Order: sequence, then structure tokens, then C-alpha cells
Amino acid sequence: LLVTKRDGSTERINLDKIHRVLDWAAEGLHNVSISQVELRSHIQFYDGIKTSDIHETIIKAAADLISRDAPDYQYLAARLAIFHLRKKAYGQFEPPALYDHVVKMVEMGKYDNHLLEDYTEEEFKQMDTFIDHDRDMTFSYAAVKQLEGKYLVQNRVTGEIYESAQFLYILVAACLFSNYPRETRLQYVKRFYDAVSTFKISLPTPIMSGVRTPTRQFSSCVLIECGDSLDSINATSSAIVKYVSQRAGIGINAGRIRALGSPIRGGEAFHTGCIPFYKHFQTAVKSCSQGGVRGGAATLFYPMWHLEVESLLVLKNNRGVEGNRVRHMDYGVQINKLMYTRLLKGEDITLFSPSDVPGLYDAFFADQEEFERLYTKYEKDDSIRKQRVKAVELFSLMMQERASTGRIYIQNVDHCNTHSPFDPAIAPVRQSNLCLEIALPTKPLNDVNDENGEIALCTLSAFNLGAINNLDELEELAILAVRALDALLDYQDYPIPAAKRGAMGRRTLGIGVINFAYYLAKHGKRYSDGSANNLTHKTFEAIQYYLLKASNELAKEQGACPWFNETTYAKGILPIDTYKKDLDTIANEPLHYDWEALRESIKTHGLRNSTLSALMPSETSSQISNATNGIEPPRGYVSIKASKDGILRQVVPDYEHLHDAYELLWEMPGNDGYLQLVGIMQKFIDQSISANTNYDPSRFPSGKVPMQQLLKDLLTAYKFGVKTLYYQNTRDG
Amino acid sequence: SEVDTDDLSNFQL
Ligand SMILES: Nc1ncnc2c1ncn2[C@@H]1O[C@H](COP(=O)(O)OP(=O)(O)OP(=O)(O)O)[C@@H](O)[C@H]1O
Repeated sequence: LLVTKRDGSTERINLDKIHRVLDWAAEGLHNVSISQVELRSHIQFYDGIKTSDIHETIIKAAADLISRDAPDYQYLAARLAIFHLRKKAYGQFEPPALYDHVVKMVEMGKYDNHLLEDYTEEEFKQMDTFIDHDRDMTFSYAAVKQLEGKYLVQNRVTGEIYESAQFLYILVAACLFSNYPRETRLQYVKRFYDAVSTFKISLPTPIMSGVRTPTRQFSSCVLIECGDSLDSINATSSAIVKYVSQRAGIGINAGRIRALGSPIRGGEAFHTGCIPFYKHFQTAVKSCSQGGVRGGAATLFYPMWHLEVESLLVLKNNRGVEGNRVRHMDYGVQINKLMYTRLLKGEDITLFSPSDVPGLYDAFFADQEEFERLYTKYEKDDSIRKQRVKAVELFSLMMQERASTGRIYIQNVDHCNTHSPFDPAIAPVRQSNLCLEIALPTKPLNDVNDENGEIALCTLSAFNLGAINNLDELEELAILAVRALDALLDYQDYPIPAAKRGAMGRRTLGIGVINFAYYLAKHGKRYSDGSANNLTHKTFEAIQYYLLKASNELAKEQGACPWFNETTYAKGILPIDTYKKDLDTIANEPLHYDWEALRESIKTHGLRNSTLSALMPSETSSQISNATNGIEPPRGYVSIKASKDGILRQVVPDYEHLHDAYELLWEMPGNDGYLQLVGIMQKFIDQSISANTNYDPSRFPSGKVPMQQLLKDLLTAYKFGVKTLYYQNTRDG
Repeated sequence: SEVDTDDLSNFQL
């Protein structure tokens, strides 16, 4: 009895229509009740209830029954959501013709005009044939929520949704392979479209929301290195403002900024310290955030031996004078072998301003022998300003602050340069990014547009280990993933010269996995007992092998990156030659691929991209593919998310059959198992991994995690070559 | 916060 439509015209309620829809969306699901849904939604209907409202109501109805015991409600809700969005975008369930859609969207200025110039209407007709709009039915409610909220092209003021997932994927393919010769262009478009619509390959939010639209901004994270100079400080700051203004994560290395008290100009003026500048980079970072809060993230890096280290380590400590705190940025403490030995031998660590110890800073990242030489030399030399601190004290201080805030990260710089794709002497890795997985060369700017500066970027993607059947599927998947991002590099715009410089110079990519947890469950391994070591070794060898192959194949086609000669890859060196040897004692799986054939092929034809893999975290992308995030174990079987539209629940993949197979985050007795697996993955990974360390207070006497335990785990990670360490989760129930 | 250096000393980096 009485319903209102979209024009605002009444009509009587035919309740079999609704039922039909529910009936349709339930097709194939197990354990869902259409009556349950009907019952819960019919009670909230009323005379003249907008038709849209009816849709929302049954969607929520379905959405509110999501559960571990009835996980198909996810798909029932999803489909209803998909149906509604169809009507919302097209005024009907059936999506328009690809060509008709693109024309319309070009005329409305929602899509890039180049699409119509780059492809012919018959080409668009051809692409349409690749599309499979029923794939929309494979998304899980949470996923549809993500697509609707941050992927699908829409009007943010009015609310209007202008497209559908399949169109998004086809046009992302179309745009990324638009410069291909016509003999293979559409073959690639089709292959990549299938790869992404069947969730084999995940692509970052910026790419997914924008590639197809008129924008050209797609970089999610930047790495700026700051020289010790007002000009460089100013330059750095300017770069950050431009980059956070395009919503990018910032990773800043401010390690050479000389210490407080250091001479300036001679003896005419003494330095003011690093903090004042850190505060300045922090305002730069939050310059485009509501008030000075909402968004804009950064992670600043400094050597453990910096003279102001003890003041830098407590910058997030809340209990402290305002002037001696830079609380809204995460920090990455950089350690090397020598520092750890100081700890183990119960010795001292000497603190030094980088400005007063010629060659130390470079040595630290590029040459450990030379670092050690210089370090001891300057320890003796009494002319050099310095400070002694007890290694245990320093380490404990750092771990304390890491334990309390969770955000004091570690970067093992020796591991970052002895086991990397680059030549430490020519292009060392002296920092990471926001989430501690990127590891690339950087050069300080002396001005925003300085052409001799170098800024690293994150050009990412990921394989879904839950969606491949065998590891040999990664050969085609790696082809597509490498070929699309490489295209992206030429596709997008660079706001700062230095950022283009490194992009074109080295063409560095960072491809990782999502769904690791589910994959291990599928093979009956766990994280904590070492049961997954060899499988992990097997799996990451495939990933790296096929990515290097794809890049090598691409170099043949289009030429290696300009700066390929600064890579160790160029010198015939491979990941399997410089990994951390201790790894041998925790896994015996033998290399299955022909690395030596490849070694030569790389030597001969080079690599298109200087770096190819990087294991980054992933909330969104994982959500769309209903996959456990990146390489982390799930906290629980059902994940809750808040929204204006209600509570969002997502059940881990195949909970039905794998509930006992999973090993949930807090079921692991400690971090060893996991730190082993990260070490194994690092053997083959070009860049770094976002490793986490987790602690449950319940597992310790008096509920207090022992510092001994914290240092033990830190040393473990170093022992197996872990490059960086990100979050520390302390459970708290 | 209690840290034993002897326990850690024998560790092999
Ligand atoms: N007359 C109606 N009575 C009850 N529910 C309706 C009615 N019309 C549409 N709905 C419901 O609203 C949604 C569709 O909204 P919309 O008005 O766009 O549907 P429609 O397909 O155009 O409807 P109709 O069948 O009248 O042509 C579905 O969930 C459907 O069950």
C-alpha cells in the first residue's frame, strides 16, 4: 500500500516484486533466509515510502545477518547493493553499451577525453565483449561498500553514482595499455581486465578511483631526503606540501640535520636543533588537513647515533613539554650491526652530530667496514663533539617508546644495503616510506624544482595468493602486473622534477601479495610453528622469479631503465646471492626456477624496472577481493567496520571449511614463527616488508611485556635479515 | 624494564 518512485509519483506496493529480487540475489547462497530478510524490512515500511528506501532497508536487513555461521548474507547483501547501484547509475539493471557509456561520461567530463581518441568505437564494441557484468555478483557486501565509497566514479555533492565495477576495470585496462601497438593492445586489455575483475591482481585506491578520469595524480607515497641546509629544509618542506595536497603518504629522512648547539658559520651563531625543523615538516605534512588533524601522514627517519637521539625518541611521549614534542608523525630509528653488538656486549654507543663526523653517515648505509673504522676513529678523537650512552639504556628507551606508541619503527640499514637491488656506493637506500615497505634511492633537493634531486615514489600492486591455483599462474599475472604499472609510470604526472627523475631513472615498482593468511590456511600451515617456512620460501621464489622474468622480458621489448647500471642486477647479482645466510638454517626448500638462465638474461638485456616486489599492508584492496590483508594473520573470523549505512561485517574467506585451519593473530604464542616467515620472504623481495611485532599482555607475569622479550624479538628479526619493523600491536581487551 | 645482558651476550647476529 502506497510507495513513492523517483519522479515522486505514487504507485501501490506489489510485494512479490521485492521477493523476486531477494529470490534472485539468494541464487546459489547457502544458509540465508529470504523470509528473515523480508520479516526484518517489511516492518519498517510505510505509506509513500520512497522506493530507494525500500532498497536500502532490505540491503541492511541482509547486511545485519552477516555472521560466521551464515557468511553468504555477505553476498546476498552485496547483490542487493549491486542491483540498487545499477538502477542508481543506469536507471535499469542492465549496464549500457561500453561505447555509449564512455561517450556519455566523456560529455559529462567524468572520463578522460583521450579514451575516445585512443580507441575506436569498434574497439570499444570489442572491449564490451570482454566485459562480464555478472562478475559484480562475486563481490562481498563489505567490498561493494568499498567500491561505492571510494572507487566508483561519482558526484560527491549530489551523491550520483555514474558507473559500475566492470566498467571501472575495463577502462583501467584500456587506459593503462592505450599506447600498445594495435596488434596486441586489446589482447592485453582483455587479459588485464580478467586478471583484475577475477581478483587475481589488486591495484591501489588512487589507481582504481582515477585511471579513466581526467586526473593524472596517482602516487600514494613519496620519499624525500633532506640535506642539512636551510635551502634543503625549505625544499623538503615545499615538496611535502605539494605531495600531501594530492593525498600522498610522506616518508622523510631528516637524519643529516645537524644537532642542537652545533656551530653555524664558524662561531657567529649556534644551531637551534632538529626539533624546530621536525615541527616545521609536521605542519607541512598536515597543511591540507581539517584543522591540523584529518589525514596527512608521515614517518621521519634518523640514525640511532644522532646526537639528539634521546630527545628524538620521545617525540610522541604525551607526558612532556609542548616545545619538546612532535607527536603527530611516526619515527623510524635506523640501526646497523655495530649498534646491536654494542647492546649485546653491554657496551656504550657514542652519539654524534652528522655534521661533525666526515664520512660516517654515508658509511653507515653503504659500507659497514668503513662505518666501523670511522666510528671507532671518531670515538677516540677528542676534538669531535660527542656523547656516550649505555646501549641497553638507548635500546630500552627506543623499545619503550615503540611499545607505548606502537609507532617507533626500526630500519636495519645494513640489511637494506647489503641485500638490495642497488649499488650502495652509487645509490644506497637510506630510508623507507610511511608504512616501512619501500626501499629506494633518494637525493636531497636544494630547491623544489632542483633537477639533481631525487624523490622515491610507491608504484604498487599485488597478487592475490587466494585466487591462483598454482604458482605458475604468476608468470602471466607478473607479465600483466609489471606491464600495467610500467605503463602507469609514463601515464601519470609528476608535480616535482625530482620525483619524475627517479621514476623515469629507475622505473621502480613494488608488487606484493594480499591473502597470505588464507593461502596458508588452504595449505594447512600456520604462522607460529614454522610449518609454513618451506611453503613460504617456495611461494616467494615463484613471485620474485616471475616478476624479474616479466621485467626482463619487457626490457627486451622496450629497453631497460635509464639508470639500470646502478643496480646490482646489472652486475649479475641476484636476490638469491645476497640474502641473510641464517635463513639457510630455518628452511630447506630448493629453488625450483632457473635462476642462472635468468641471471644471464638480466645481465644481457637488463631490467625495465630496478625493483619489483614490496610487501605492503592493505585494508581496502583486501576488502574488495574478500581477502586477508597483505601477509598478516586475521585478528578474528569476522571483521567489523563502522559506516553511516550501518555496521559492516566481513567473514574470512571460506570460514565454513577453514575456521580451524586459520591461526588468528592472538593465537600465535609469540613472534618467532612470523619473523621467520618475514625473513624468508625477504630473501626474494627487492624492497622491504611491513613486518609487525605483536604482544599480548595476558601471556606475561603481571601482564607486563618484558623488555628482555622485546629486545630478544628485535634481535631475532635482525638475525634473519628483517629489513624494517613497523607497528607493534599490544593487545588490550 | 629489567634487562639481562648475559642472556643476550651469546646471541649470534
Ligand atoms: N510497486 C512496487 N512495490 C513494491 N516494491 C517495489 C515496487 N516497485 C519497486 N519495488 C522495489 O524497489 C526496488 C526497485 O526500485 P525501482 O523503482 O527502480 O524498481 P522497478 O524495477 O523500476 O519497479 P517496477 O517493477 O514497478 O517496474 C526493488 O527492490 C523492488 O522490489
